[PDB]
Amino acid sequence: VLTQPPSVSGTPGQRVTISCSGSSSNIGNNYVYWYQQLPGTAPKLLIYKNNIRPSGVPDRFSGSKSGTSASLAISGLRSEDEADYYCAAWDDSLSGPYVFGAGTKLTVLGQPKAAPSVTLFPPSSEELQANKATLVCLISDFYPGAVTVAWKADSSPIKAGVETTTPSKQSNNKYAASSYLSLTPEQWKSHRSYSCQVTHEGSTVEKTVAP
Amino acid sequence: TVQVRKLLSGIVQQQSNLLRAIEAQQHLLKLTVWGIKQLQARVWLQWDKEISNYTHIIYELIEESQKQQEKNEQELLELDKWAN
Amino acid sequence: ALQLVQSGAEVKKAGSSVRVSCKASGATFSSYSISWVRQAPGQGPQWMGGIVPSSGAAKYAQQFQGRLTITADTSTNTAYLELSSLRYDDTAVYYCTRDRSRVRYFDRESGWFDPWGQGTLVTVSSASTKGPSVFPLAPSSKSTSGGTAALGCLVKDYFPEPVTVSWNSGALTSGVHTFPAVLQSSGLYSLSSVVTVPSSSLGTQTYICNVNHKPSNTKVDKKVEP
Repeated sequence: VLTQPPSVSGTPGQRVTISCSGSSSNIGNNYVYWYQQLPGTAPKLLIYKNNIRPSGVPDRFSGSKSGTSASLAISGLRSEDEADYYCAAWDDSLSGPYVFGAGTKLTVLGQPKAAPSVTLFPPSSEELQANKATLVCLISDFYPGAVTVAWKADSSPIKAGVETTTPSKQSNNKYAASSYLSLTPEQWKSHRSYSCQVTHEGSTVEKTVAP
Repeated sequence: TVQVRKLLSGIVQQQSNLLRAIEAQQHLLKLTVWGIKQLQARVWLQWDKEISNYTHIIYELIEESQKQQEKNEQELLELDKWAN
Repeated sequence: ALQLVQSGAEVKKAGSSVRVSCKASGATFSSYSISWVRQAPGQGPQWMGGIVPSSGAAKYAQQFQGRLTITADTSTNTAYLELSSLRYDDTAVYYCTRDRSRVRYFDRESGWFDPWGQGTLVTVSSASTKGPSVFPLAPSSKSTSGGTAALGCLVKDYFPEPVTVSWNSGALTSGVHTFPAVLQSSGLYSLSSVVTVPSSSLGTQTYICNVNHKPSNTKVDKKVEP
């Protein structure tokens, strides 16, 4: 329920702010908690009870809150900070107690920024004979490794039947992610044109295919 | 004797922890009284910062006291284990 | 002083019971309350439920009420997680962690989780051995109109990892890029490999991708037609 930006970058030494948008039921009435999760390890508590810091966590980390939106400030970035961060709050809403955010990927950013190369393939001619249609969207060479894929069918967005991989590191220190869409052959030929839009740090690149 | 010396040290430290918590909570009490007396005169920004300041000290001490309390309880179970 | 050691990282079929333990080391969780929180791969964490071992009190999320049952044993200091009627979307990493608020355990303005368990991989897939299905991917007319074109092969539905794809007996090396497999809602893996080649060669040269799966002993050869 809590809204978090997908990724925020920052060169070594910079201060990085992670936002966390919430409702009046969760944030604008109760405490905000932050967690750091290094890949493989369990989410460790970073900031608790609106700004208060656990023993061990460096002074450079600072949590703030104003209204229904909270923010986590990380000053003086180091290679140890490259992790996933999650905001949390206790919610009065009928959704349930203790609501977590989606997560924000923080990158120390050593290699220069790279524009994503998107290659979209139409459903296979061999696959169409087996009563199945699958669109293969492949993204190669981009930094930082966080991309949001948004499918489109004649101006209409597609949410169901979409699978997206977590961006995996390449040999050249770049990143690569895959996106797949499962549809019936009767729905593929009906629409005019399909598009695979890839969002990367503001910029959106969309490749269009036609049956 | 060896396990006792380590336990006694833990208890003394925990006593200092609770004392500091009480010392810090007293400053919060003085600040709440200050706010009430301020409103009593009728029928301030630094007050919000000062309240926040002491709360940080108290919860850092509570956290440490919780950790220290668990260390003492585990050693006491170990001391009882070696005694029997 | 308190640490949390987890055990039981198993795979179960849909509609099966899974028991996960949360054993405490270094201290006793007497005046505290351990809660369970899961995290789906890629997605964020989600609160499962909570229990007060000293009291016996229990709280459950509306999504899991009925199927989920959690109990804590004080004599051995171990908390247990149990899920009846297992669904495909349950595939997640399950964590146990205590709230550091002793007074009024649940709902009381506090979700202060400090010590977290190591985590346990609970996989929900009715897959033991599966053979891959290969489909050749034809390039578009707009992509072949330039100076360089991109060809590919689609590997669909296989279990488990990994799969190595070679092009033309093992002659094509330059421009070859194989993407990591995607985990579907069914719990099956699927990958795609692409190779970049000049457009003037597509008229004569034949391009065949070799797919070999070790566990199922399946070797499928598939040619790509322009």
